[PDB]
Formats: sequence, structure tokens, C-alpha cells
Amino acid sequence: HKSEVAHRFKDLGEENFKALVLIAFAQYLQQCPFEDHVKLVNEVTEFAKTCVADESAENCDKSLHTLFGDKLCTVATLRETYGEMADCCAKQEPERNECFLQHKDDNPNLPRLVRPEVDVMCTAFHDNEETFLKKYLYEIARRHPYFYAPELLFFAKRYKAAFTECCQAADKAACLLPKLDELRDEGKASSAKQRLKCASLQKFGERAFKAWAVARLSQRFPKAEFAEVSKLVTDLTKVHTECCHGDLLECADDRADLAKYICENQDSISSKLKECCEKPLLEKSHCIAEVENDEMPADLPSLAADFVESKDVCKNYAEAKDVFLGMFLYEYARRHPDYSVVLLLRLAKTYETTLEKCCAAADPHECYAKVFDEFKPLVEEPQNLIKQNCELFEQLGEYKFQNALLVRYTKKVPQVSTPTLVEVSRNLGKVGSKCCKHPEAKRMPCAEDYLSVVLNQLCVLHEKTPVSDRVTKCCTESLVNRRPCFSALEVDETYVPKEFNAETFTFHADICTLSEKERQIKKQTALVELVKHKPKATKEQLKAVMDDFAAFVEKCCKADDKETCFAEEGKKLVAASQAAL
Ligand SMILES: CCCCCCCCCCCCCCCC(=O)O
Ligand SMILES: CCCCCCCCCCCCCCCC(=O)O
Ligand SMILES: CCCCCCCCCCCCCCCC(=O)O
Ligand SMILES: CCCCCCCCCCCCCCCC(=O)O
Repeated sequence: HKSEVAHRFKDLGEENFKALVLIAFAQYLQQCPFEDHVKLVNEVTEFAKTCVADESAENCDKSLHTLFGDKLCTVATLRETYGEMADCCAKQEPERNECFLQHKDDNPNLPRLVRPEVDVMCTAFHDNEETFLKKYLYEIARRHPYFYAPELLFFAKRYKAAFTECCQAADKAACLLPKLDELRDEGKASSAKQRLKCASLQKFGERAFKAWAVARLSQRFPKAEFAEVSKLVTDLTKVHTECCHGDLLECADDRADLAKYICENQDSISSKLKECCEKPLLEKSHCIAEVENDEMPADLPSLAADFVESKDVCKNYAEAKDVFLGMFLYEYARRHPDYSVVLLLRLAKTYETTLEKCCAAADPHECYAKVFDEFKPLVEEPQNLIKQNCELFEQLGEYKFQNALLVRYTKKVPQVSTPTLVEVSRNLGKVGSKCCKHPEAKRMPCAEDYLSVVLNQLCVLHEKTPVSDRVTKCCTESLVNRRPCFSALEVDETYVPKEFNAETFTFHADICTLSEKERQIKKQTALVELVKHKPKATKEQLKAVMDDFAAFVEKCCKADDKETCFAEEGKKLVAASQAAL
């Protein structure tokens, strides 16, 4: 097109356009005040309309990167506020855009965003909807300069829906707060998935990611032929690499192109893409990436004929090893939408090892004969862990389950700080609440999806302040052995018990007025501290102390003159508990 500004403006619409321009500037000029970004947006938008009325008007022929860089270099305080970044303005466009990219601050020093009171939010939202929503969109964007813009917009619209609905309800807070919590959770989850997947693309190279994409794309598109899944894997690897580099426009064009291709070849790929492919370009790739798995073909043979009994397995494997393993993965994954991607990768890995050991042995066709028998245990491992853990979650509530995990992982890595054990145990509990309500046929993908974020959050924390050599080993391992590495952690039989500190086990009547959430975190904190002090306590002993404590709390929150109850009965509870252990 003669005018990229005009074409993007027509295709996106005025509203999406303004929001995206705001996110972009917010991500590059992370320290300018909101009203500055508003003025930049309005100026750019006005220019855009000029180009929509006539693509030949001056400057409309310029590229997007040139116009963006020009507006950046129009900020008069650029050198005072950003220093080096102002030097990018001396370069010509190919180098200028890259320089700006590099000078994005992934960790700016900005005060933590305070969630105001529900009445304050609803009042501002009603009295000034667009400034209320846009200011927050800027506050979020400036704190995630590498978060993909369009997805941030997709979140923003869900925030708008949350306020439009809840600020009319009688119990506003009961409506909104859970929704704001969900949005926050998905936001940090996604924002960490991005960083994780790029760090894997850099650490382990294109091949491993290609493997992953074969598995997931095959579960999603079982009716597609291998050549098509392979074409999509190559294009998807390109998209991810480019998006991990950072350029918004390049990444967007790559995703839009892939979406166009997938929508023109629906019959070759999937039958559940009908509506996604009718959505506007802004939502297309997003919709296609979230679509449910396609129904798998009914009359699918077993893999025995192609990958075991057939002669030429070694010939077809040495001919193009990665293509062959890709074919094995493809056939296996499209047959098992129930398996996790990582599990399929342990299968493909195992099959690769044995094909390596057997095609060089006396008789290959006999060495690799009973290979699929090797898959069974690797498959039953996550299955048994799911059955047992969801079975435990059905017995105990979410909270008591959290306490079970708390005791197990505290005994496993007692060197981890207390608040981190509490937060990991509670998060794992939430994963149990969410996935255990699916049937078995759909539980393992769920767990993986959630575990990858939880075990990810742990690892970043552990990187900043390392404590356990075993946890470091699990965090530096390949993303396929990460979860198994954590499951392999054993109780630390070398840990020296922590010194008894009376205050750690002293309780005051304020606990009676705390919210259920803060009361829970207080008791769970004391429970971790209790296991760290008496790490060798047995399940029954621990239950006895916890029972004593629970009854003690309900007695002192029910008594006249509560503080003396907590101090007296507190002394008795502690003495008795030390004696029992
Ligand atoms: C369409 C071809 C894609 C290439 C497929 C290669 C399959 C390799 C299978 C081994 C598992 C790969 C998992 C990554 C970890 C590793 O490097 O070992
Ligand atoms: C003068 C222009 C400055 C910058 C303009 C804002 C950039 C807008 C381009 C982003 C459009 C995203 C297209 C859809 C994304 C996707 O399908 O993946
Ligand atoms: C990064 C996605 C951009 C749009 C192209 C994807 C459309 C094909 C659907 C396959 C998506 C599978 C799940 C996400 C893949 C990924 O980004 O790693
Ligand atoms: C920063 C250090 C964090 C260390 C946290 C220690 C607790 C590890 C949590 C392990 C969860 C993985 C669950 C896999 C299934 C299993 O329980 O075996």
C-alpha cells in the first residue's frame, strides 16, 4: 500500500488504532506523563485521517517505523529523561528502530499499581470512562514494554466489560473484585509465558521448539496431513522467533499472514475455525490460537505398522531423522489430545534414543521391536499423579489440601522462605481446584498449562535469591524434565530444625477480625514455621497440633475478653504442643 498509516487505520478502526498507538508510545516512553502520550496519540491519529482522505498527502508514503521514530525524536525532553535513547535519533531508520528497541527498560522503577476502592473505580469509570480506562491501559503498558500490544488490548476490553457490568450491581465489590483478580492472574501468567518461551527459543534452539509445535499443532488439527502440520510448524517458528525479537509491526504482520493462510486452507486444517476466520484482522490470530482442538478422525490405525513392524524404519529414519521423529510425534499427538505436550516429547525422545541404539545393532528390526512398551510407564506417571492428587483434593477442601501440599513441600525444601512456600502451596491448590473439575480425558493438558506457570514463577524467584541446589537443577533443566525434576524432590533428611521463636507462635485477637483469606495465610504461615521447627513431626502429630490450634482459635474468638484468652490459652497451647513433639 502507498500509505501504511492509512491502511492500518482503515483495517483497525479509529478506536483500536488510538489504543494501539497509546500502548506503543507507552512502551517506548515509559517515563513520560499520560497527558503527553495522549497528545502524541491525537497528533498521530489526526495525521492518519489526513492519509485516509488522500494517500498522496505529504509524509503519508513514509513507513510506519519512520513515522514512529520521528514522533519519538520529537519529544523535547528525550535526552533529559532517557539519556542514551536520545542518541538513537542520530541514526537512519533501519538502525534507529533497532536502537529504540534495545533501549526498552524491561524493569522500570515504578511504584506498584494500587488497586483503588471499588467505589472510587466505579465513580471514575462512570464520570470519565475513556480517561479512566486509557490511563490504566497506559499504566499497564509502561510496565510491560515487551508485552504484545494487541493482547494487552484484548485484556483492556475485558476490563471494560467488567466495569460496565459490575458498576451497576448492588454488591459491586462482590462482582468486580473476583473479575479483577482473574484478569490479574491471566495477565501475569501470559506475561510470564512469553518470557519463558523466548528464553527456551534462545537456550535450546529452534529444533526443540519445532518439536513442541508439532505436538501441539497435531493435537489441535488432527485431520490435517503431515505436510500441512509441518508447513505450519515452520511458519509458527518464524513467527515466534520474530516476536521474541520485539518489533511490534514485524510480529503483527507475521501473525496476520499465518492467520490468513490458515483461514484460506480451513478444509486442509480444521473445521472449528469457521467463526475465528470471520473475525476482524485484529482478533484473527488470537482467535485461531485459542480455538478448541478439532475432532480427531475416527478410523485411525495404530502406529505399529509405520514405526515398528515396517522394514525401512532405519532407512526412513537415517534419510531424514528429524522429519521422521516429527512424523512419529504427529501421529502420536493427533491420537492423544489427552496427553500433555511434554509427555509426547518424552515419548518422541524415547523413541529417538532407541532408534539410535537399535539401527546400529545386530538386527535393528528385532532390537526396536518392543519399543512402545517403554512408553507405558512414562504415560502412567503423570496419570497416577493426577488421579491421586485430585482424589486427595476431593477429600480435603481446597484449603486443607493447600495445607497438605504445604507440609509436603516444606519438608521437601525447608530452605525456601516461608511466604514463598505459602504462595506456591496456595497456587498449587488453585490448580487443583481448576483442573480436577475436568474429566480425565482433559486433565493432563490443564495441569501442564497451569504448572508451567507456577513452576515458572518459582524459578524466577529462585534465580534472584537461590537457596536449593536441587531447585536450581530443576529450574535450569529442559522444560520437558522441569515438572518431573520437581516431582523427584525428596524430603531433606539433612535439614537442621529451626530455633523455636515464641513470637512466631504467639497469636492475638486481631486474627478474629481478619478476612478469611488473611486468616488462612496467617495460619498457613504458622504451619510452615511449625514444620520448619519440628521437621520430623509425623502426619498424626501434626494433625493433633493443628486440631488443638483450630479449637483454640474458635475458643478465643468466642470468649469475652479475647486478648487474655489468646495470651493464656496461647501459653497452654504452645507448652502442650512442644511437649507433644
Ligand atoms: C517437522 C520437523 C520438526 C522436527 C522434529 C524433531 C523431533 C525431535 C524429538 C526429540 C524431542 C525434542 C525435545 C527438545 C529437547 C531436546 O533437544 O532433547
Ligand atoms: C504512526 C503509527 C505509529 C504506530 C502505530 C501503531 C501500530 C499499529 C499496528 C499494530 C496492528 C496489529 C495488527 C493485528 C495483530 C495480529 O494480528 O497479530
Ligand atoms: C503465535 C500465534 C500467532 C498466530 C498464528 C497461530 C495460529 C495457528 C494456531 C496454532 C497456535 C497454537 C498455540 C500457540 C502457538 C505459539 O504461539 O507458540
Ligand atoms: C524459589 C524456590 C522455590 C522452591 C519451592 C519448593 C516447592 C516445589 C513445588 C513443587 C511443585 C511441583 C509438583 C509436581 C508433582 C509432585 O508434587 O511431585
